[PDB]
Amino acid sequence: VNSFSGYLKLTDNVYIKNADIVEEAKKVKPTVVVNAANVYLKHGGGVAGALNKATNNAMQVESDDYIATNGPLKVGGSCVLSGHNLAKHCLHVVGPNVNKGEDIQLLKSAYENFNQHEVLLAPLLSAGIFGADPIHSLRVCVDTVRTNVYLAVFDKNLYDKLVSSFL
Ligand SMILES: CC(C)n1nnnc1SCc1c(C(=O)O)sc2cccc(F)c12
Repeated sequence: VNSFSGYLKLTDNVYIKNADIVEEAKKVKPTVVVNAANVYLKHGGGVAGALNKATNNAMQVESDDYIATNGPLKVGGSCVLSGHNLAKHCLHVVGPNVNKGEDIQLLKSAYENFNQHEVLLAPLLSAGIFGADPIHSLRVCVDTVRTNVYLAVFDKNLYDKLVSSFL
């Protein structure tokens, strides 16, 4: 039993809710919140901008030190950093950005990072301003992630579309 409330069950291990991931994280304080990051950990917009704003820019400060030490992530890769006021940890995961011309085939590799954590609160990778087909991303999620994932979908019309089209 965990404290995630109001989620629709898609599969044995994947759940979904129309919710602001910042507000869900503040309420639940999950062990892991997933950020939809880029390789430079520049948290400008979308999920990343929203999470970073909620941390008062502390996520960005920490991220800049990470990059200065380690260099950029790979598309499809991840790193674990602090969750600040939102979660114990933030798993920064880089899905492909179609609006940068990046290979959507890397989406499965991106979701594989979730399997290193027993329970996660996450957005749909590569959706929104990353430009991928969200129905496809949800399919890749359910077919790749084996650990317990709680998906928070910000856009109400998107949530409705995803539920109504899910196989
Ligand atoms: C958190 C919330 C307040 N917020 N604010 N600004 N953007 C958002 S989330 C829009 C969105 C998704 C969704 O609608 O769930 S998944 C997804 C994946 C990558 C980038 C995204 F932008 C995005």
